Amino acid sequence: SVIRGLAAVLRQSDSDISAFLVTAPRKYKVYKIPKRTTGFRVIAQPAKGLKDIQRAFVQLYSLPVHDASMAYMKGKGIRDNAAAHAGNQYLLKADLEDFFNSITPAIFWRCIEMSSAQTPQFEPQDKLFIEKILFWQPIKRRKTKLILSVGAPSSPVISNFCMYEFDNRIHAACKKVEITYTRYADDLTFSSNIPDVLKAVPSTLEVLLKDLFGSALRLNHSKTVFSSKAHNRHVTGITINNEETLSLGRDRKRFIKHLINQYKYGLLDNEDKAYLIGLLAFASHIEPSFITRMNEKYSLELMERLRG
Amino acid sequence: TKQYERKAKGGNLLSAFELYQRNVGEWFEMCRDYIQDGHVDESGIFRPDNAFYLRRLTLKDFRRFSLLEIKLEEDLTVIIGNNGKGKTSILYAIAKTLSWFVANILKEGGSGQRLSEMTDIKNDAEDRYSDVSSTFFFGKGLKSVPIRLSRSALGTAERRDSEVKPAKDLADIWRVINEVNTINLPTFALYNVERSQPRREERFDAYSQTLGGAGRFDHFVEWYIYLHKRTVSSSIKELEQQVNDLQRTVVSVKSLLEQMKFKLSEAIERNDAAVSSRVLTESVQKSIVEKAICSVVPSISNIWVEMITGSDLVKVTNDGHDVTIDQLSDGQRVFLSLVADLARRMVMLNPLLENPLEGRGIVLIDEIELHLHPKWQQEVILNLRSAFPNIQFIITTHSPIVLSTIEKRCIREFEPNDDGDQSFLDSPDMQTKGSENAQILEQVMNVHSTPPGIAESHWLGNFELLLLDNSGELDNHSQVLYDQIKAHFGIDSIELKKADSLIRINKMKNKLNKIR
DNA sequence: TAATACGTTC
RNA sequence: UAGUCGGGUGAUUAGCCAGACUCUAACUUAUUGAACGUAUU
Ligand SMILES: Nc1ncnc2c1ncn2[C@@H]1O[C@H](COP(=O)(O)OP(=O)(O)O)[C@@H](O)[C@H]1O
Ligand SMILES: [Mg+2]
Repeated sequence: SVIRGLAAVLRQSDSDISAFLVTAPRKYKVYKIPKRTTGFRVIAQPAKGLKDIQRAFVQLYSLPVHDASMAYMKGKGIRDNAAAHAGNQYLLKADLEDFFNSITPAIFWRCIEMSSAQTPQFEPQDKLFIEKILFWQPIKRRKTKLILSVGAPSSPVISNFCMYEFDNRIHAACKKVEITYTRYADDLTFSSNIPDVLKAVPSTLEVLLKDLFGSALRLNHSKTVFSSKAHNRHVTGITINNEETLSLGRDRKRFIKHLINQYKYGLLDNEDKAYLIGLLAFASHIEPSFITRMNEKYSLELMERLRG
Repeated sequence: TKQYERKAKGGNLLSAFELYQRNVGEWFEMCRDYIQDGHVDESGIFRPDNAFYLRRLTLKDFRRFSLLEIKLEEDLTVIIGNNGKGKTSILYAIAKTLSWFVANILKEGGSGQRLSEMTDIKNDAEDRYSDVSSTFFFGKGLKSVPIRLSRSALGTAERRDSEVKPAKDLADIWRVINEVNTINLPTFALYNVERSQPRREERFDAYSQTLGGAGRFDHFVEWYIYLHKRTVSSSIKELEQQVNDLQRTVVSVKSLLEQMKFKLSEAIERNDAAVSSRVLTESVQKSIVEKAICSVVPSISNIWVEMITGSDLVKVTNDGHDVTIDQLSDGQRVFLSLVADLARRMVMLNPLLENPLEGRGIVLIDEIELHLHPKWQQEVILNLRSAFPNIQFIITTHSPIVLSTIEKRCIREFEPNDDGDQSFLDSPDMQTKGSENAQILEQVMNVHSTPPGIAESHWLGNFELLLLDNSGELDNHSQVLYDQIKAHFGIDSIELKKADSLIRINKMKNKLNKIR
């Protein structure tokens, strides 16, 4: 059935879809991307044919996603995520380890079985094909280990779905004690105006993760961080200032000003100019008031010339 | 790349170093300045612009600890608790982490030490593995250097990998920059309870046995005598000319010729020696160590080598009296050895500092009061931070006398009822610095000022209760106990004075009651 | 058995 | 006291000026993939 649906969407024969899917878990290109500091990140991206199938799958099958899930959601972004916590004085950030690669076919099917919201039902015969569509085989010789890949188009949707029940439970728990909760992919953020309420959250998380996923999904204890108005609060790279407003942060603002000054004196190359324009667009999205100030500081003409 | 250039120009050390490695003089200079820049404060002490210290430690299913989080002070942290609370376990965890820095400063891709699969995993851990997670700080350019040591129990199917690359990356910066141009290097040392148990010198000998085997008296004495003999009694060309002139003259000048030949050889060696191993003169080294010992060690004001008797003897001025070092207590010897060893390593690793003891580093000391008389317990920590102002000290103690000299912010205490589940260590509620010993015993160490197991400790309480039972008058029973108190503690005892006070007050209270 | 308009986040 | 927040000034990622905050307590991250902003059309 899944095959027939995909074939219809992609205007291909059932046979050619089925044939393609036999080796689909191995049709991933692996490459490295430089980290901002030292080292490289490893990415596994599906082949074109497989990407098309994955997109078709996601189109055909609507999977439930909790409202607290901010990543990969239409109309929700890093701004919305940060804004959810801006009004609260105390902040807790928690992180899940190897988030995508921890999600296995077993977890996926468990989530389908557990799910109370209107989950698609799949025929047993289709289960094998679905696994081949959604999960990558990292070790060529070990056919038994399929995992979600970081760079697949379907992985965001599947990951959000797998966290649906988790999000439901923790959201309910947080609501009772006036904690704001949002999830951006593997990043969990908690904020409150009540002192000491956030101290219990890590323990609650460990129990819940164990209950739902056993040992498959775990907290990164090194990346669990407490913050307050006494210290720097950031959520998904956005600074929350002491006036409870979103900010780019002082250093980023100063850097943009530096680049504007360089542009003013024709010292910025085309690449740096393009970079500056991107930074200003981002600044406009996160902190529009900053753009207003820059316009006042710099000659509207200069800024318009720059945005051309 | 342009991104790395931006971050590097923003002051990020790792990005600057990556640009240096790919390419070049500008980036090198930026890295070198990050490490070497500092200032002299109002007190005349050199302060690095970019400090290096351990910020936080987390222990998961390690030995007794299910999950433990510790925030450390930049200068001094003292960990206190009963036997078996895991104080030594904490220091061992840190020392293993520090071994990864040392290994990689010495050699590219050097391997540090590892957690034991037999002993280090908590015995009743469901998930049969242990983690030691540490975060280090190195100035505002490198606010976080995370390292994790992990080990899975023996015969477990899935092995858990340690994450050590950030340690290696930072250690690589130190190693590579030092190779091109000499820099000052961080000191790492552990002094455990085993300190008490009874080639030419080269800069990176300072890292040899630094995290176990350090601080041994015999090594010091031998070294000190050696330095003395060399420092008893100019250009190479000038020295070469002097040696040549003296050789031509050569019988009474033969001793002088041999001395000058030695000086020439040493000068050539120093000339031939590499930038990565640049070192201060033996005379200077000797002087710094002597000053360190005399500054730090209680009641030693002077130290020197005598050879007048015909054997090489180290002598000290102890409490104003000149004595042989063998006439010191074992407590004082062990402490002298610790300070001498530390000073020796600091001198070797900080050749560019005016005062090499103002170098950076992390030093761990287990049971600092080991073998010390109460008198010297009252002095030991006062000295250490003044002599080594930029070292992060992490120490353990049992001593209330030691705690009386330390601020409460530096203290981390275990709860006495902690069965290993506890999440965070915290400071005591009472201020310890300048406080009475008896108060620290009761308020911080949870011990009565009088031994509860001794009957005589309860006599005053019992005496008071007898007085109150007989409307304040001294009856046959109260008199007997009074006599027992007098007989046991003595006529001039504080206990008898208290009893006398009770009698006087109660007599007067009763008289008032009768005047109804 | 990856893609290239520029930024941001995971 | 120290750290943090950032309005102004500065051929400007620096330095300097002003105001504010303080649960034991941020460490600014990752693309070509996904989402969001901007540009092209
Ligand atoms: N693997 C282990 N599992 C459980 N408890 C352990 C383990 N290893 C050591 N312990 C416990 O740790 C304590 C000793 O830790 P230690 O650091 O020596 O304490 P101290 O503070 O006295 O120096 C004892 O209570 C011992 O029973
Ligand atoms: Mg992109």
